[PDB]
Amino acid sequence: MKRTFQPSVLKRNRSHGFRARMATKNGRQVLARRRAKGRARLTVSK
Amino acid sequence: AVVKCKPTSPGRRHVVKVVNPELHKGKPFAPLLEKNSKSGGRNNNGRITTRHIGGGHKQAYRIVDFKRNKDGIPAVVERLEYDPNRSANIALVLYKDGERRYILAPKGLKAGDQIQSGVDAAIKPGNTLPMRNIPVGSTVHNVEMKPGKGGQLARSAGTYVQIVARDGAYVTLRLRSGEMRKVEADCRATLGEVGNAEHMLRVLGKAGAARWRGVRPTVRGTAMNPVDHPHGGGEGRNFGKHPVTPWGVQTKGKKTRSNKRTDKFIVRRRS
RNA sequence: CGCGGGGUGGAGCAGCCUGGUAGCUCGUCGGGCUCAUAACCCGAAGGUCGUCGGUUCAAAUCCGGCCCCCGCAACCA
RNA sequence: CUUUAAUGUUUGAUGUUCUAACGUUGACCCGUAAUCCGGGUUGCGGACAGUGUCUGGUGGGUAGUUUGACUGGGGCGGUC
RNA sequence: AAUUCCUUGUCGGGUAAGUUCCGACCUGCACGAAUGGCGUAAUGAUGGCCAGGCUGUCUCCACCCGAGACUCAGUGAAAU
RNA sequence: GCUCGCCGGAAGACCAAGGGUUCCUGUCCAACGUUAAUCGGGGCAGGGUGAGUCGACCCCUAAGGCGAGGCCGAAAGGCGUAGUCGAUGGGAAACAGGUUAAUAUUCCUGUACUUGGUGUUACUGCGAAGGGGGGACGGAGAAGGCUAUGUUGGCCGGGCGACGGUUGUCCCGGUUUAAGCGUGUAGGCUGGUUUUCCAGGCAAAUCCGGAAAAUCAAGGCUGAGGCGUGAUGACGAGGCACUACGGUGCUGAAGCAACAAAUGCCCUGCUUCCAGGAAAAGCCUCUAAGCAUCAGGUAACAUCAAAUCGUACCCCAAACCGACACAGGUGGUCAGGUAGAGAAUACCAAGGCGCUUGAGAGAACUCGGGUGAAGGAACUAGGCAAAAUGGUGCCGUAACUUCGGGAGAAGGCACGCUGAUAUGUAGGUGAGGUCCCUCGCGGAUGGAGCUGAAAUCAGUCGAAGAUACCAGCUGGCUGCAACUGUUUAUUAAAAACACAGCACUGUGCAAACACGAAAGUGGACGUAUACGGUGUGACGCCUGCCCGGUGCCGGAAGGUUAAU
RNA sequence: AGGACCGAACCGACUAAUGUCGAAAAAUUAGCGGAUGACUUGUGGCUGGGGGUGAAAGGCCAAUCAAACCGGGAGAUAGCU
RNA sequence: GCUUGAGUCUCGUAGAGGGGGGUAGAAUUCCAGGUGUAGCGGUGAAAUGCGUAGAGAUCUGGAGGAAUACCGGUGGCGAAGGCGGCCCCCUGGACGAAGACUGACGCUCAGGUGCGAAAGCGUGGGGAGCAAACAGGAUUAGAUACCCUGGUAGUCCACGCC
Repeated sequence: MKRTFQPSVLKRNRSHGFRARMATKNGRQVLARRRAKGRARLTVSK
Repeated sequence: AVVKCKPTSPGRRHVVKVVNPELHKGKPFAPLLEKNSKSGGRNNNGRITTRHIGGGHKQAYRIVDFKRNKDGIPAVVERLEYDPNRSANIALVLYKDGERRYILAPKGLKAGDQIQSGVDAAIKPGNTLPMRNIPVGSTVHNVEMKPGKGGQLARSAGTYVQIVARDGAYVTLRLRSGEMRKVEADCRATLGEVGNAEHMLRVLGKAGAARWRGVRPTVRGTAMNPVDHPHGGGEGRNFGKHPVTPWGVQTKGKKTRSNKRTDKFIVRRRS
């Protein structure tokens, strides 16, 4: 069958990357939330 | 001419193609082009603002002139081209001074005749001259609204406008739909009936004939689900309701003339 | 089992709804007109307003019983 | 009191004209090599149109809810 | 009749035998002319019926060849 | 290691995507592998990724994102100009051979090419966010010329052979060579050059476009392959030579011709048809504001620079995605021999594998199949499943029809091998020789060699010659839908939806309608032969009566009627 | 020329059996339909929860759809178990 | 061979002959405005219909499509059907005149081809009046007829068919 995951680093970083969430206000508090919980993997990054 | 192809496949058995022999069978002028990509009827918010739009062939745009701001300069036509961004034929006419400009190809015009643009011109097919200098009652097209906009009246195949009155600063026309309206008399209006007049005889034949021209298949309202269309439902084709548009207003008779900043100029509605 | 409407000269409908006065077409009897029939023209008779009781000056009328008729009733697993 | 006539005065409903509000997804110039836009000339409309506030109508396009119970199961009929 | 309740309606044809099917009679519970009516060449992984051909589908299964099932040695679940 | 078997348009060999050392070596077996395990994609340790020419970065754009000001919006924030980002696109330049346990168009050898900087010499006018050309393009179809590659032969090397023959028309192996430079062909496109003038290209212009004259008829642009050169170099079968017995050192013959032939190249061609087929930069060129003993540009030569990153391995899978070492899914390129129309298929070459539980037994029963007496749908909801039909050429072929079909209708005949016609034909290709010449990759002519259908006749073999794999079941009546197509991914693929066609109705452009508090957009840079809604659904013959109820349109006199 | 015919790659999923704690949370095997077109496919984007998309099934929107998921209202409420 | 058959050439005549393209005037209808007011229209009579929201009547302006009053005549032309306001372009036949020339080149004609009122049909326009079907009002025993008020196709144009 066709499993729901066709990885693509650029596509993964174009709309889920660091700057993409650092792009606007709402995404900014996403990191405010994850920084509050303190995830080592702050965002899906390199 | 007006020909029908012989039947090979059920779809070719109803194909009437409009073959014009005098069409330019080569590639067109370069400097007068620009990419005219489509967006499938979607806007800034990308939603389908207008239905039945999407797909189709990838084609380019030719900046065809309507304005005709060139004055008192003779110009000889050179090539007849059927443009993919119209319904009527355009003609490559070279303005003697050194520039080629695309204009709508009229009925009485051979790609090799000399047209002249200006008020000094007589009454011959293809010339741009004011209506006040024209014996009212003639047959013209590409009539302007603003004295310098270009012409937004009768710009399709086999189309024209009958000139009714010329009372002073106003020129009352009888549009193609029959709408009697006055316009500023100093405007420009080109003579002659628009060519490519056998366009209405063009039957498409197969389903694809309308598909590659962009028009998407229309899904009827009785086909929809009660949640989708205001109609929908009906177990076994039960309509029983007054026909409406997918958003409320009762169609098949509901005039939408709500302008008022320009309602005044009309003399007769289409009645 | 129920609900709604009607019951008016030989045929069928008005009038009822909103109480004092009962009409129309065909038909019946008959004449004339035609040689004859029908048709036509014209006049008259013909209605206990299904039935009984109640109420008010007067009951076809307003109401309550009995009888007759038309439609729907003989489902959902 | 009624019918009525000239005038003063007081507001209103229409018709036409005008230009200054306003509109201008008309032309041209400049900012500016920039189809956005702003300003400047000019033309075409014109106290319209359009927008705010109040208001009548319409309105399942949209939203919140109601849609009884008894019943020899429920529904139907009936009843309270 | 994708519609006909009554009904397997009536008659004819197909079969030795036809609640299906084909052609007709109209008694249309309750077809009907763009929620289109009636025909229709071509087309169809479409519904129904029939014939030829061909065969294990069946009368009635019989044998054989491989993979499991059975035994042995190693590993070793599961619903409950 | 020797046999056996499997794929062989793949289960082979290289990449992108994506993973992340799974690559190579040594060592170890508790834990991982559905078994054992000295084995391994498992543990520990060490090693490996070398670039001016590959890709990216870079230059420049597309869909689209963001967006100085600006418009707008309770706020957040939304759209959008100038700009700036963003490939799946375009834009400079390298190939062959050898080598490692693992990498190499990157290292080495040999032989080339590209873009800039600086300096020198000799000439010469150069110069933009501006203009022009170019870049720059569609589907399909047919033809010609070649190549990749393959076959045969010649030649060279070796053998002449464990059971009959085999020095001969015998057998086997090899017979390979790029980028670049020069030549500029087969073929395609286009008439050149000179003079003058010009409301044209937001300004200018010698560049382009246009209008008249002149002279001559070719010039120019482009272009696969061949041929020389690259290269008396490399590689090269097989010997010669030492073994840690894995492999290394050395040497080295032939290295051509002919035929057939790609979906590859010429071709970003040519013909034709319609649904009418990116943008910008690099590049070439003209001038503006200007700068001229300059600065710069052109040409030759010398020298220098080409930085940063990726480079291992897997890449139709035990390394990606699916929880797994999962019978599933994953884009592109290369792609031989024989038979065959073919990339189908069958058997093989190259190369890679036997699927990480096996050994016995041969019951019932279950699954995948083979065969079957007589009958042949009697089975069953139903011919479901099986069986059968199945290829080429030729003969022949109905009702009906929109005159295209129906149709490969149905139904039949010949199919192998050998010789002959003919020491292998028609056809295809084509050297030498000869002649000519505006002498070159030339034109006629000439015919060796090579290759090679099909048809007729005769003979013979078997039961059967499309002998395998492969490969339609057919006809008749009829309902519905026109047809191709689409849909309930994961129980419904149809009569449902769509469909071209038709009709009604709304719409005069700042159009209706729609998304959006607004601005702004789509519609459409379209404008009534146009765009939107609805209904039906080819074509043919037609589409009757009803305006009472509801909705809608028009008309407003009167009654009534909110705020004020 | 053909929404042309036959038929591989490719895409789809009509029938039958196997399978159903499977090899697989819809596949395999043997036959099938389309296969120059309304075709298929890679890469990169845009449209989003009462909204998007829809050759219209109330299908699809990350194994979840007559209104996705995640967190917060919220220990919602439950005459019921 | 010849010419009385037939055909051709020179100069003229009349004509709704045909096709294509312009144009004019009267009338009818509609629309807009001004004046003005209870009928208008219709028939054997009446009614439907139109009208006090102001018709009809009347004046002015504008837009239309179709047919061409008088001239018009048992007049003309053409094979027949058929064809008439005027003007232009292209064009067919017939007839008269005085001669020449070719020298039987002729008559008809199954099959075949072409043309062919109206009605009807297909495609795309147009659409005043008129008017199948149809509706209503009357007549009538019945009237899906005759009469009257409205009225779709069609009638008109370009290309084909019958």
